Amino acid sequence: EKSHINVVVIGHVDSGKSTTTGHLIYKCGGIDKRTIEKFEKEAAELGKGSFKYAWVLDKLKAERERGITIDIALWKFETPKYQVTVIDAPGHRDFIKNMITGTSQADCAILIIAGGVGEFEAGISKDGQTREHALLAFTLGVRQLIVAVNKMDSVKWDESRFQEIVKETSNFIKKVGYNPKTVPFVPISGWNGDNMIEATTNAPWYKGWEKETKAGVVKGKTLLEAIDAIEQPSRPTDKPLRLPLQDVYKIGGIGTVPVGRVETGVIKPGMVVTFAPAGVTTEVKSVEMHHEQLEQGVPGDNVGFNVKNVSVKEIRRGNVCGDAKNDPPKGCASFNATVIVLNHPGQISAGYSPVLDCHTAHIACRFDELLEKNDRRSGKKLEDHPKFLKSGDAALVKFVPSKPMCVEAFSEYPPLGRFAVRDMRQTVAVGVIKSVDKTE
Amino acid sequence: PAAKSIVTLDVKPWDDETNLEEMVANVKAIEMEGLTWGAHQFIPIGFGIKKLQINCVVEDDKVSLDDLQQSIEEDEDHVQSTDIAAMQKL
Ligand SMILES: Nc1nc2c(ncn2[C@@H]2O[C@H](COP(=O)(O)O)[C@@H](O)[C@H]2O)c(=O)[nH]1
Repeated sequence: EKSHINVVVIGHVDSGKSTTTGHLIYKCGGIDKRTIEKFEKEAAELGKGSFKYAWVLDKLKAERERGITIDIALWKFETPKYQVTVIDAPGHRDFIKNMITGTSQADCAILIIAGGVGEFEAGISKDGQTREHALLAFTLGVRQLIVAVNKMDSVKWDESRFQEIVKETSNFIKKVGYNPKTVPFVPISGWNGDNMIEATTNAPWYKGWEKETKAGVVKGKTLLEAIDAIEQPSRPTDKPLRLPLQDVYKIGGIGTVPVGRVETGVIKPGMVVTFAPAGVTTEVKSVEMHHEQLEQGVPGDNVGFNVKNVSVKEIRRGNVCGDAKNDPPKGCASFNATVIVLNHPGQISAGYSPVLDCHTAHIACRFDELLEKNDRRSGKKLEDHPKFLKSGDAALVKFVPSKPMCVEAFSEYPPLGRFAVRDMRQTVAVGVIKSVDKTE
Repeated sequence: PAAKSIVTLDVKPWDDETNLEEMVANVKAIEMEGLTWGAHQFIPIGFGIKKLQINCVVEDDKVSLDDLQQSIEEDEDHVQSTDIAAMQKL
């Protein structure tokens, strides 16, 4: 079956990323199609029948705002090679945590850039939400990026304007950390469809986009080809089992049934698992997802499984289920992680103890020691034991959890190695766990 | 016009016997400026348990999702927890 990849689309409010993302989903997927159908029919009123996809998208938006559409916010579309789960990045401030600890981390980020002179500049501001999103993606290891310069119609498909925008955008993303040479730059019109799915006829000078990859140079013309050219990432199927619990139910005649997302490895009936940080061990009686009973739950599946001799009381949300015979999960005395401080009205000193969200855990952890301040992009140590951290700083920090906690090094188990630091009604920092002092 | 995001919240019961109709009515009764409740369905998650999956559209600057999640979770008699199934910009 088409392989599965996740994509997050980011950009300034005036970039036109919603119309852009909407167009892809509209023509390459099947979301709220009954609503789309209604408006395609209604559009006959505009003239004698012809209609712009962007018009239909506009009407769908208003319909969604009324709260009467039927499909959920989980959006997908297809490319020749993939089934893409896409997220048109909300501007909502609470989305930052969701981006960090939510399920479905991105395999590629698509940065939509407005081509108009005023709108372009407003978009690359040093304090803009767009840069923060880009920084968060890079920090979380989203190394694949695609840039689409939208609204090319408003600048009359001028080659020089496109080139200057590529230039300035490359500087913008380079400062974040991406190597522009690996990024395809696609001039598009989300409203008119140019280079979206079919190549444009408004720019004779356009030879197509290109990107250097490890195997060679890849080229294409459209945004869809760019997406289809995203490189296949390797999935955790092969790593030990890790399943953070979201809920634990007590069902009559069946027993204890924890529910959670399989982040790494596979869960199957017959395995003997352990729940950290508690340390409880038991056999997996059966596994279920939606309506079907499973022979196995693979990475990505949100499954419910039944275990015996475990009061629901002895395991809870935040605990991590793993294989007892293949690097079983454990609590920790502390963990050291690289923390990137986001823009926020404050400064961090050793002793700081805000709530940390890691997988399904919500625990206050002390910034026990500020070990080093590092050059963010290279990781080079700039100083030992800084006395405080301010927005923009990248640093190695020793954390001591206030409650029993199970975390992993980002290198070994990514979904349990990244976290969000909450404070001031916002995520003030993002962490990547580098070492864990486990518990025995 | 104000920035909005469409969110799909998963609201989990305590067991397979929890009154899901009361649970969703309690969620929809929640009134906040900039909050629009949308479609919902009761989705099986296994072993006879069904979660509530409900859409809502929020104005970013007026509706705190953290607060919204916390408010729903106040209905302890029906709700064990809530999670964001997905969210998109509008
Ligand atoms: N001129 C022009 N405007 C566009 C294009 N795509 C989107 N826009 C405009 O950009 C703005 C919005 O982006 P959205 O609100 O869809 O994220 C809207 O005002 C939309 O009509 C395009 O290709 N050309």
